Amino acid sequence: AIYADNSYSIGNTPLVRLKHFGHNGNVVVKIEGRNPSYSVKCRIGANMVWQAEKDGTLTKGKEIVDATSGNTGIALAYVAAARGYKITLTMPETMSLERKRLLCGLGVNLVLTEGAKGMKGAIAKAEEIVASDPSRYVMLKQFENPANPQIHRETTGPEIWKDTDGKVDVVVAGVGTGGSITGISRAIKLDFGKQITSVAVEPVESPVISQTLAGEEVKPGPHKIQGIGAGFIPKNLDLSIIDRVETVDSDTALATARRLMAEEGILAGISSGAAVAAADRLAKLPEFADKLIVVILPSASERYLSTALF
Amino acid sequence: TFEYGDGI
Ligand SMILES: CC(=O)OC[C@H](N)C(=O)O
Repeated sequence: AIYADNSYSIGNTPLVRLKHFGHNGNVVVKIEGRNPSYSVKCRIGANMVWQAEKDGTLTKGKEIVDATSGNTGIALAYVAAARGYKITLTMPETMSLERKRLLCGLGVNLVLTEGAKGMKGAIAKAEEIVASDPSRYVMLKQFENPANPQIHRETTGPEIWKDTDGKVDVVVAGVGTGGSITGISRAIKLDFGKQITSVAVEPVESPVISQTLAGEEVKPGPHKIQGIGAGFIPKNLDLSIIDRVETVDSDTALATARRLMAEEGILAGISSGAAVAAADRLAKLPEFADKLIVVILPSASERYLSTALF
Repeated sequence: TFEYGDGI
């Protein structure tokens, strides 16, 4: 029916079967680009705000603060605009320029800094702005806020289960906050009770999850895969439900996104390319040859025109 | 490029 505001219109994204990846259509993709602010972050942008409202921590007159740098900022921005909250977002410069472009149009207070142009400086600045009548600023903290995986457990997961009629065997998802794969895996494994394979994807340039799990030296690095590879283990990543970790490189991720466009007619982002690459690698193993693989496509390629995608 | 929480 009719939604009270845009934040209520989150989710219910479609599953599309791939024809040039996997083995006879065992790879299907969930296109999260079909969201109110056109990324997966719309869900947590809505639910974090809702939960902060229900906890009383978010009230009229209080300002929203977070670091994000990516799609979470856009989601929080549209939700704040829709539900009447002033919002300040912290980020140096500047990747990507469309990220930087939308936020100003959505009327968020962009505070621009530069440690070495980094999230260290951004988060520090966020903490500082919070430290100024802290009863006026509220930090939602997407990396540890339980509402983040909660919304994925309540919507995304059940949507996957519903649309696959409980046939989903594998879920492949890149990890940024970890919320997506955490919530989804919790929903399908615990609430529905099916023992699927949860597959986390990370850049091979910064495989901190693989390194941690293997008990090797954790060495984060630079990469071109927007949205994932935070370079640390976020609190919203539930390692306990992670069955498998796949690493993908920036070049292959990019090429895979381009392939989604040109061959599948799917306008997918870089991290979407990475997720699809990992999922394809799994799909062409006999072990998963006859299993249904569901792959999360977080964002849309139009948010990457300024990047190396084009 | 991206590292400690950038672009998320
Ligand atoms: C340079 C710095 O502070 O590290 C943080 C990193 N560049 C980031 O924004 O993820």
